[PDB]
Formats: sequence, C-alpha cells, structure tokens
Amino acid sequence: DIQLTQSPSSLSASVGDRVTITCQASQDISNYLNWYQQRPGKAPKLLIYDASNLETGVPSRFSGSGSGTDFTFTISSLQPEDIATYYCQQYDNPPLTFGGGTKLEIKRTVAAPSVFIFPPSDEQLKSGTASVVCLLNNFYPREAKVQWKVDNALQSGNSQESVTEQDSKDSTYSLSSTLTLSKADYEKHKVYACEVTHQGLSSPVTKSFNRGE
Amino acid sequence: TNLCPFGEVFNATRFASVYAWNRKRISNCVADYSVLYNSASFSTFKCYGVSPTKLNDLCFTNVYADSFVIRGDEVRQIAPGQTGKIADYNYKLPDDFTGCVIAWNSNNLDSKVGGNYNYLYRLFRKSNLKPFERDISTEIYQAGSTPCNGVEGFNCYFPLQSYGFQPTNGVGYQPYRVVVLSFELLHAPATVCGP
Amino acid sequence: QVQLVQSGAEVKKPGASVKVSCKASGYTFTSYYMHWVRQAPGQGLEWMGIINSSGGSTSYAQKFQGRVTMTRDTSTSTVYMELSSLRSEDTAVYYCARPPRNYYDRSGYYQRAEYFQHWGQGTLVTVSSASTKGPSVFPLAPSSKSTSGGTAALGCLVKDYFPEPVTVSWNSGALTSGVHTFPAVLQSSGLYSLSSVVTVPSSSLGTQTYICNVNHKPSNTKVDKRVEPKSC
Amino acid sequence: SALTQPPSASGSPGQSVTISCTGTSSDVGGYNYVSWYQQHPGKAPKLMIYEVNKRPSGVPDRFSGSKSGNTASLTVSGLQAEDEADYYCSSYAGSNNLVFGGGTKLT
Ligand SMILES: *[C@@H]1O[C@H](CO)[C@@H](O)[C@H](O)[C@H]1NC(C)=O
Repeated sequence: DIQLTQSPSSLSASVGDRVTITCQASQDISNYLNWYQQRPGKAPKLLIYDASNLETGVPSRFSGSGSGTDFTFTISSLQPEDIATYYCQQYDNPPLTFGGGTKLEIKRTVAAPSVFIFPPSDEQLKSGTASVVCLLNNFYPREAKVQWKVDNALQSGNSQESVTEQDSKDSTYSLSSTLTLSKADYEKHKVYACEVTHQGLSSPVTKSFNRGE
Repeated sequence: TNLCPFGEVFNATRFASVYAWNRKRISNCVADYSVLYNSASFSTFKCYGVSPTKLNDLCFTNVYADSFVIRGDEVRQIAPGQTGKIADYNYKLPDDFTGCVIAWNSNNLDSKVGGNYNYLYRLFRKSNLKPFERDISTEIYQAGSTPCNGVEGFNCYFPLQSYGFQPTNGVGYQPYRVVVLSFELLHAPATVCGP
Repeated sequence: QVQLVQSGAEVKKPGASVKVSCKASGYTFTSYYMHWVRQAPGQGLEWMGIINSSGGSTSYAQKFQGRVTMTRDTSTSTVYMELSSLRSEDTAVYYCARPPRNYYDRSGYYQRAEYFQHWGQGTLVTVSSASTKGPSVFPLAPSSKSTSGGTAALGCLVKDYFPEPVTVSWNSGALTSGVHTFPAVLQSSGLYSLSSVVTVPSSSLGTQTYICNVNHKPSNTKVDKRVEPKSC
Repeated sequence: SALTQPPSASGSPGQSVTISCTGTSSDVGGYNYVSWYQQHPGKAPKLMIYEVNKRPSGVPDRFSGSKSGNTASLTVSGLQAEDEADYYCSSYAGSNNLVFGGGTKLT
C-alpha cells in the first residue's frame, strides 16, 4: 500500500494567482501518478495523467511535473471555475491510493448579501410546525451574522444555517437560516425579523414581516 | 523475397494530412515486423490486442497501414476510446482495436522557416467520426443559428485549419508522424504472415 | 458520447448487503476494465477493485476481501458491485470508472494505464437503523414585495426527509440560472431538511410559471410544487 | 439609421421601462442574435443582454430582454438612479454584418 500525502490540505488564492500543490509518495512510482479535480456534488474529473500529460480538453493553464516520490501540480492563472478539491492517484502497484485532497478556494473582493425573508407556508401551519427562512444571496466572505428577532426579542438555539459551496462563476456564497417553531409559539408573537450583519454591509440589514398579512 | 513494403509507408517522402489520412493495404507478402520493433527511432510505440514481439508468428486476413501527421500532444488521441479534435473529427480508432500505433517526431522534415501550412486538421464537424472514417468535405461549418449560405462569416467557419508548424515550437506543438497498423482477421484466407 | 449510469441511492440496515449497478453506453463494453471507487462523506477517495468486462476476472482490495463481489452482464453492458456486512464506515458514494485500454510496450511489456477518464454520477449508500421517511415540500413565497427592485427570490423547502439525497430542479430542469440548492441539514429529530431558492426578474413573476420538482428516490416520493407569491 | 430605437424613453423608480428596437425580418425578426448595451456618458459600453434574453455574469435580474416579431424589447424593472444611461441594441444583419441602433437615453 503506497501512501500519498498532499500539501497543503487547504488554500485560498486570488484570481490570476499561480497555485502549486505537492503530492509525496511513500515509495517510488516513476510517473504513474494522475491528478483529479472533484467539484462539490459531482464526480472526479481527470486533468493530468502520467504526472505530466494534460488530458484532452483541459485548459493550457494546468500543468503537472515530478518523478520518483515527489510530484507537483500547477495552475498558471487561477480562474473562478477552478474551485474544487484536487486529488492525486497512483497506479504503479496495487492497490490504487488517493491523496488527502486539497480544497482550493478563491480570494475575492468583498460583496454584500441580498437579504430575503420567507414566512411559513399556509400549508405547513396545518401540520403544527412553522418554519421561517432567511436567505443571504451572493455575498463574500463566507462569514456572516444572522440574528432572529421575534417581537424584537432575540431567539437562540432554534435556528439552523446552511451555506452553499463557492460559486464557480462569481465566487460568492449563499446562506439559509431556518427558524423552526411550534404553531402555538409562532402564533404567540407578531413581528418576525431577520437581522444580517456582514462585512460588505455598512449597517445591519433587517428584513421583517408581520404575522397574518 | 516478396517482403512487405513497410519502408514505402514509414520512409515515404511526403505524408498526408490527418483529415485526409492515407491508408495502404497490405496483402500477399511476408511481414518482418522486427524492422519496426527493433528500431529505437520511435517516440511512442503502443500496441492494443496484440504484442509486437508475437507478431512475426501470426497470420491475419488483411493489414492496413494508415499514415498521417499531427501535432505532439494530439498524438495521445490516436488510441481506442480517446476524445478530442483529432479523435472526433479527423481519425477515430475503434474501441475493439487490434493493432499498433507508432509515432515519431518529424520536426526537421515537416516544419520550415516561417511555418509549414501544408498540414491541416478538421476543427469542426456536425457529428463525430465512425471508426476508420475519412471526411475531406470542405463545407462551411454552421456553428450558430445563421444559415452561412456557403460563405464563411458570423458563426460560419472553414472546417479545416492549418497546424502552423514553426521550428521554434515546443515539443507539444511539433509535427509528429503517425502510422497505425490494423490487423483484421475475417473469415478469409490469411494472406499476411511472418517467419 | 460515453455514459456511465449508476443505480439510485439506497439506505440499508447495518449488516445487510447493497448492490450498485453501473450501465455503460456509447462504447464497446467488453473492451475496457471497470474499477470501483468509494468516497465517504467529507473524506477522500478509496479504491475498491477492478473487474474485467470481457472474461469476468476480478481483483478486490484487501480491505474489502471476502465482503465485496463484482458482477458483470455483457448482454445489458452493465457492472454490479455488491458489498455485504455493511457498517457505518461504508456510508459513502460509490463511483464506477473506466480507464483506457492497457497497451503493450515496444519491447512487449504489458503496460497498465489505470487513469480514470469516465466516471458515473455516484450511488449514495446510507447505512442506518433509522427507517426511511418521505419529505414534505413547502413553497417559500416572496410575499414581501421584493419585486420592487427588479429581482424576486422564490424557493422550496424540503423538510423532514430521510435519508439523503433529494434532487430539486426548477421547471423540470429548464431553469438553472440563479438556482441555489442549499446543502441538507441534519435536524435534532434525526431527519434532513433543505431549501432551494431561485432569483428571477420581477417582470417574469406573472408571465412565466415557476414549478419546483423534488425527487426522493429512497422513498419513491416525487412532488411538484407551484410557487406563487403571496399577495398581502 | 438602419434601426428604429426611440431616442428618449423615460421612467420612474420602482416602475418598469420598456425600450423598443425595431428592425425587419432580415435582421431582428429572423435570427436570435440580439444584444442590449448600456453606456454611461464618457464610459465604454457594457453588455446587459445578449442572444435576446441572456443576462451575462454580473448583470442584475432587473434587466430582462425579450422579442416579438420584428421588435426586441429591454425591460428595466427595478429602476434606480444609476440606470440613467444610453441603451443601444445590436443585431445580426447577415453574414459579416452587425447593425447597431440609434440609442435610447433612459431618464
Ligand atoms: C527507413 O530508412 C532507414 C535508413 O536507411 C532504415 O534503417 C529503416 O529500417 C527504414 N524503414 C523501414 C520501415 O524500412
């Protein structure tokens, strides 16, 4: 079993930056090494095979070199659609093994989130639970503070957040804060507000709604 | 006596472009493949479905020798199951290939000062090529919704393109010559054998 | 075009067996090896084995030896992989992969070329005690006049489903621009939940209809939902 | 000349403006290569709509393109002060011919 170590494990570079990743093998495999670019949710995509050969259909900005135990994978100018996790693979001796992976991210200009609110559906109120959703669309960086105010009282321990992966085009993020309450507790109050504080916002943005309008 | 004219194909003066790849039939001769596999003047020498060592002791129905010129990196595309411009639009090998791909650098012979533009490749085609198909049509390729009306223009391009082999080009863009030997075995008298 | 189509995602109780299918189309099936690669959620890729589409010769990794079985059917051009005695470590996505053909050297040396050009879409195998449950789809309407400002955001909430994953499309797949399907969240109840939002011009809010299609194959649940803005 | 674009469309914030771009069957009516550019005075044009209804990466959803017969139309939904610029339409007039409009000063 040939072990492969990938350096680094994560990195963040700006658009147009030159990126370099290293894959070290515990044994000598001449050039029987390949590079894959797995995007989130999709399958791995082969970019480099035999450690130096560009796969048909890969942009010229990608390259690979190395031999023996040490290999390097290089990106000339980092393009926004290059965000993925990059793996190295050997086939010199069974069994085949893969590197740890290198999650590559983009360093982008600060962008402000578009904030939307969604009250619970009339259909869901029939079922006993109520879900209020707050959407933070197309912002950067990934950090953002989302506060739920029910009748101007701060809610805690009742919300969950979900953040998308970095967009392959504009390198932004999106966030969903879902606040789940009981219908009883939901009907107790009137004003439901989502307060977003972000770097790209001069002042905290509040998107509210009154129950029953 | 009555050897196979492999020198006619490998040592030919001029080579046809990839889109118009030149096929030579080989039948009614004794084949000494040694001349090939004992030589070291080859850049890539890959064989699918048969070993080159075990060739001199085999009989086939017919042997085809296809020959053309591509660029350095595109040599990869001459192999079963490959994609790309050359493999899709110029020269496609079948997935159940039984033959040998032999390619070597020819930067000295094929390139010249100011670049050689005698070598073409097809960049556009309505559909991918079937294995061992040849399309030499020069219909203006319709890339968009525009009719094209037989004249190149907006989203209307000439289907073939020039390689432009400069002598100063990188190894990846230097002209390589390729010969593909196909060993077909049908329900016919095996007319090609070795020692 | 070359295509590897794998079977739907499955949930199986610990100790049971899963069989994943990989149907090859668009190339001669019996001319390439098929490899299997498993990837745990959040972890990296791990090799499983190789099967020979022609003769059926099989070579599994020592980690899976005795528990993984690779099957092949030439007539239907498909490859099966069965893992038995499942554990929590086996919860992962399973890919088939085709490498190119192995070639002979000029010298006559068998040179293997085990780089994976074509991959399937992946089959998620969730190993859990918990019973499957069907999702509830709710419309997230831009009741608030977010139309003022040119851009409206509508959404669908897929609440209380198990297990992963669900497929959410818009207009039967005819709308992909500005679609954000959030990753799932494991709630306190041990059920998953997610939201899928889309940003559309306010002008089209009355002209085009917006249907969200949610598909949970493990529960055979398919729900279309027409999302209309709430008029206050 | 060559296209009819009304020089002077105007609108109010929150409302929607529809700018027209009228051609013939041979330029605008027949083919689906129509583009809308916005140009602020003294700056270079910026692409807002291409291939009739396609918004490029970074254009707000307020700008929506459409077509009907021989008339393309750009609709601005979320009117803001920043939208005060010159809007040109371009279309395919045949192989090796691209035709621009007179421009509309949106107020
Ligand atoms: C081509 O010519 C060279 C040099 O005379 C010779 O060594 C080689 O074998 C020839 N090729 C073939 C296939 O006959």
